[PDB]
Amino acid sequence: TTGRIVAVIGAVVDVQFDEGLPPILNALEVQGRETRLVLEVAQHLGESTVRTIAMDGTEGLVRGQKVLDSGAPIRIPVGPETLGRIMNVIGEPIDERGPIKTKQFAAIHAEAPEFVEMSVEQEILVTGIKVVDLLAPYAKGGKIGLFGGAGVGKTVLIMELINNVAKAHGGYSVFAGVGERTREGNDLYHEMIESGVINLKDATSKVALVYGQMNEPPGARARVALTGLTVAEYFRDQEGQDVLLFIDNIFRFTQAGSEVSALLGRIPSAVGYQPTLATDMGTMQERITTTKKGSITSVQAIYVPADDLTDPAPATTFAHLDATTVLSRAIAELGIYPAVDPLDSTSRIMDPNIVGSEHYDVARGVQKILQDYKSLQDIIAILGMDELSEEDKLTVSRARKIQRFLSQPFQVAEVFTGHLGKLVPLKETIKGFQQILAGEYDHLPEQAFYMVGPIEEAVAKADKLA
Amino acid sequence: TTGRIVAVIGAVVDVQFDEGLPPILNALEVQGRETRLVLEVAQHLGESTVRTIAMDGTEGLVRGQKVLDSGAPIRIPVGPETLGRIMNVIGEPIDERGPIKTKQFAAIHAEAPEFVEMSVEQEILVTGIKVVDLLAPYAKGGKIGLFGGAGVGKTVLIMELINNVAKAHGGYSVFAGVGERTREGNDLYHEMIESGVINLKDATSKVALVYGQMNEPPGARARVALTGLTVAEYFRDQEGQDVLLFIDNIFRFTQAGSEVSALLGRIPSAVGYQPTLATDMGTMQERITTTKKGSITSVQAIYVPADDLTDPAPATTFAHLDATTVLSRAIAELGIYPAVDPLDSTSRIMDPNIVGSEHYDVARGVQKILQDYKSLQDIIAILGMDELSEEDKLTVSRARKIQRFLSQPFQVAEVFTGHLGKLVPLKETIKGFQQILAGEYDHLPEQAFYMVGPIEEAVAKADKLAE
Amino acid sequence: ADTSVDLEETGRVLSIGDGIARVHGLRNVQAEEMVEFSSGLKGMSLNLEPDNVGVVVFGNDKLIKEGDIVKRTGAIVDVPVGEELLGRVVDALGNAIDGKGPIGSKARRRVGLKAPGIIPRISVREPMQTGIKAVDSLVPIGRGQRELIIGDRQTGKTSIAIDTIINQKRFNDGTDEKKKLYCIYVAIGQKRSTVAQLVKRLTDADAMKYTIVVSATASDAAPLQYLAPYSGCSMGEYFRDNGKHALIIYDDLSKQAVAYRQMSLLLRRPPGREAYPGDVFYLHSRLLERAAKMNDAFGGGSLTALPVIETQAGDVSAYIPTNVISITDGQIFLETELFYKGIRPAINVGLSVSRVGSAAQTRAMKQVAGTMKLELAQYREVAAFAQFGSDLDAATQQLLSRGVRLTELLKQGQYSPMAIEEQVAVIYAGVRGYLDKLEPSKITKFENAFLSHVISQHQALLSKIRTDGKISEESDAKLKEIVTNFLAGFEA
Repeated sequence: TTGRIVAVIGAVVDVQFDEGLPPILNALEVQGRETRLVLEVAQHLGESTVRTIAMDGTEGLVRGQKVLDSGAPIRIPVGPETLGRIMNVIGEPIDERGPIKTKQFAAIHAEAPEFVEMSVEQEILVTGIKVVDLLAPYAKGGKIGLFGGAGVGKTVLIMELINNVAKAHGGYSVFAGVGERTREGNDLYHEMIESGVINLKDATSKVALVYGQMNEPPGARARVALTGLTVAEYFRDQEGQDVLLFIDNIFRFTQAGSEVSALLGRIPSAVGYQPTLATDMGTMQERITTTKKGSITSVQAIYVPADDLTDPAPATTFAHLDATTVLSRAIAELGIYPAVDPLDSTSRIMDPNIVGSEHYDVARGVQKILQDYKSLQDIIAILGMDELSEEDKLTVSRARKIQRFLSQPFQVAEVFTGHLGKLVPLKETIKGFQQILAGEYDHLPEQAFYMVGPIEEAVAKADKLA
Repeated sequence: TTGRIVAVIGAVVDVQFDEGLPPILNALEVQGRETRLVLEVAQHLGESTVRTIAMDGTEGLVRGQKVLDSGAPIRIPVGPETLGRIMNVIGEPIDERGPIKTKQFAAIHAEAPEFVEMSVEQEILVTGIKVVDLLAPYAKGGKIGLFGGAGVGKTVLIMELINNVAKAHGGYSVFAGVGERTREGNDLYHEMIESGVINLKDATSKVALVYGQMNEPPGARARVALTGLTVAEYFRDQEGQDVLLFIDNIFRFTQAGSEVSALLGRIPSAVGYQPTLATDMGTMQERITTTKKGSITSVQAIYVPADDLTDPAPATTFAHLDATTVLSRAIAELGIYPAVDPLDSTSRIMDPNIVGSEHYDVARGVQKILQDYKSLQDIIAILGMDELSEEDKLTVSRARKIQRFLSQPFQVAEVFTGHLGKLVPLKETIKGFQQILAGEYDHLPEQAFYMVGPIEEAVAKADKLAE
Repeated sequence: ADTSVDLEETGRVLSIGDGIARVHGLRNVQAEEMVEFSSGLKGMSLNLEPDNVGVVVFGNDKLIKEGDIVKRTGAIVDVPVGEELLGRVVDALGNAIDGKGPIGSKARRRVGLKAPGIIPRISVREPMQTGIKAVDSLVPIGRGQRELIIGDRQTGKTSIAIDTIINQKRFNDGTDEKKKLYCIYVAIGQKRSTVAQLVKRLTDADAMKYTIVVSATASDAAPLQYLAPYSGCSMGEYFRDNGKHALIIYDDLSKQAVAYRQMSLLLRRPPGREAYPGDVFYLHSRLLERAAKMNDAFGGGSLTALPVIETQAGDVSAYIPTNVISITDGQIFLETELFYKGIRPAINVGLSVSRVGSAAQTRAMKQVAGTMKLELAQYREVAAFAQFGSDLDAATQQLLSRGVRLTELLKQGQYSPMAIEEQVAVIYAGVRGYLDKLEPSKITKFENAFLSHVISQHQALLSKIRTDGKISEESDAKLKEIVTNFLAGFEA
């Protein structure tokens, strides 16, 4: 079918059809252009007109221009031949390595797995990161979220996890760059090549890359997540594969939505966001999941605007995760990295019947002492410690040593910590924290605990501090 | 006249009349319904179409449905045969006891008493509640308001006043439940009966009841108060009696209006409220009043959204009262019930010329010390208490004891406090505080002053606590 | 003369977008009636305008296009109801989602029915035992009562509800049909894997048998999420209107409000305070008024509701939070501060209330916890007023000594709902002062030891307290004897 462009406003192109109106979600190709311009139908305004969302800049379009119904929704190359390749929202390669020659093609809009298809196995995923492992442990096939205001550690944490987990993972990985920096895509691609997870020589690549960055028009940013998502769904269900899915940043998808929403003509909801915010997050978040057919461990970075976690975007995302790592500017500014807020991160696995009571008791032990320190802080703030009770001052000592021992050097952040990256084994974490709690190091100085791996290194640092 | 329904959107129904357009405020009845559906005309949209508010559910209505102009605003059965009964927004019995055979009927909409109809007598109305009496005395025939956020004591306080005052009152009482809990109208009805204020066998009923609870559509909620108030105005004017009016909760009248407001096509005023809030409140509040003909003693519960007393609604209502009892979740949170805020409660009779200087000097004496202590609170919090002057650590003492002596076990909250309800007489109150202020109990422990009636119980409780 | 598509019982889609169809025709539809789309997709007639009908769609509007035929159903929205649903997982319309076969439903019920009036009910008097000391002792819940569970994300709100559902096996596995409680669990805006996790645990506890689970999750259309509560309510009234007893959990009413807000804005209804419809209070009042206690004249059955609401930054004064606190018969407020501090449940004594009071409590419990609530309130205050031991007397040293010991007893783990007599035994020990000399740290351990002893050895005293339902003078004497002696041997 051939329609005609009737109106153009930014990324919202209205096209009229005479015979055969395309259903909603169908991709149309604008005619008469140097490059592909896909339009995704969004709604039937009546009068044989359809309101659509462009997938690329709309400059140059002209009213009356011809548009062709592709007959289906954006469809993209899916299969193992996407492994080691970089692709677009609309599935075209952007790594200058030729066509992605796949047997099948999948449409980016699918329904979420049914209730009966759900899984409930809960396995802990150890990452080697002290704070995460001890207090808000991730889980295989689970949904993890790293909340962070600008420049707090979301990406560095994804990188370190890619390093500590993705690198020795049997099975595939999918990195979906949504609304982030292009240089980062470039930094990663080349790094992936270097460590050999991307091999441009053989078919041994274990990563497929999808990108729709900070330079794309809203509609592209609004759909690349769906695109990375689809790639991952193929490995899960069509190959019963154990997938790893990294997304930086899923907040950008929602923001993209807010960008076009007025153009679609909708009364805004709170904070200027689109009234369809939750359902849009929902039908999308619900496909990022493990099932009986396959496993999807997904780590999603969630940018928090103005640092406000009460913002509709981040606020609505908590409910979709199994584990959350809430990063803090306040902590970061103290020099503690990763800047994880220990009393604000959680994990549905923090259950005695899953991590064992030893783990469950150290974990709750650490939080209780930090919570206690937290209430003393108001008074410590005007009057310092003098007036504090001998007992209270011991919580404070221990809390400040536990707070420091929660920090740790990442390989990925070596250039900034000035120290060699460390990976601490769970039992080493459970332990080191026990002792601290138990008063076995009340003699060491705080600084001994800052930026170290295992407790054994904290004792040493103390000697060096003399 | 006969109109047709042209549009239905929630509680708002637009009707088109071919000939004869029913005036604003007129009630129309929807034809073809198992139950009586009344639509109050709200506006003349033009084109012989009127916009109206439904007095009940709009489910099953159909475009084109017939509607007859009743020719007059909602009119209800008013008179003595309303006593002991339970009525609707539209005046229908809802107690299953048959028709209400009144001689007359009254329209719920009416003008408020003229300026030359006002009265200015000011008699204290003792309640038995230490706090109210001491600091913010109610006045017979005056307008009283109980302000409070969700769950701080508005209703229980209204409950103990019905007991300590309504029960002995020689005159009628009208209790209008506006947008509150259905469970509650059933608790009160059956309590009225068990105590004979309501008599189902004879004509000894001394209380009429009207209800438009929270399970009703905005429309019903925007009018029950009117129905309630209308019943009360009858006993005031046509009989000339001393009426006691209880409304719980008048905020619901205003929330009702804000709920249809947008469907009435209005730009919102601040905080979401409708732009006609104050005037809507004014033409109503101005009827709830004592005149030269009769006397009304209205006790209105006033909800405070988000606990913010500056919210356009609670905020707009202060001016309509002669006495105000402000309840606070910060006080309640400490276990001090009734949770009245001693520094935010006021009465127009707290005048030496009206209650006397002993009453007055004590009250103000108690308020100074609580204020004095409020100011120090935040400071000894951090800097501690050592540096304080013995002069100042005595006011911390006395204040903390007064703070307690102001609590009291209500007779309607034994299920809550686990304590027998106490009613204290005005002189037992004035005296008790006078002595605490005088230093006459600086030896007893604070706890001795918590949840007790008269000062003697505080002394006895000290011993019991003495071990 | 093909006359199948006249504009009185059928219409044609003028436009469709974001789940709202503007249907032309449908001249005889009734407000709130259900209609059908060519695609087998059902919708509901919300706006009846002069020239169009605004239809909310119960499903993906992607299958709807301009021009589609829409057909009346003649029926105001309803759903399957009755005993057939027990042990099954249904969507917001009644359809099964446990792929365990069709529901054998013989009854139907309108999702939106006004709550029974004044006359058909009777004061709440029968307890609804949660299994949680803190709750059953300080903020008692009776049948026909609405008690709200409110708190920030992760403070434990759902747990209260699960423990409650699980605690009901006691009576359901029993003989007495009046003590039985059928449960309904409505998930709204939640995530499918979480619900799947939820129904697993219920199954593992042998609780599904008496539970129905209405699920309206994160990807379900706004209108399904919106309806879900009314749907589930109606399934609970079946039991309520038939002299049986039901318990419904609305988890949570926050996500529903969002759904309502979305559905509503997309219909172009002017946004109000905080962007929600001017009638969000009404949205929840209408629903929760339905939980009720009917008099013997109407079967004496009941419906008890436990709606959940999520606060932000523990701010309970917030508009929605207070909107709902002003409808229910009390609230259970959970704080993250208390939770981290070790106080789990994180119930905030001071801020939680039960408007039913002791009328929803057995005499055994009333006897032990009659004044405890205001005691703990008054304890929290002085505990603050002496965060500097300000030359404190005895009456307050005693107050702080009880306060701390009692606080430890109200603590509780998960999935182990206690029996009423078990609660009375342990609170008893504290409230009576027998523990005023034990070390706070000991208290939890002591309760496990003590309870062990009485359950094993003394079930005669437990069965009597349980049976008489009160604490007689001899039971009270047999108890004093046990605690004091065991306590001593315990502190050897």
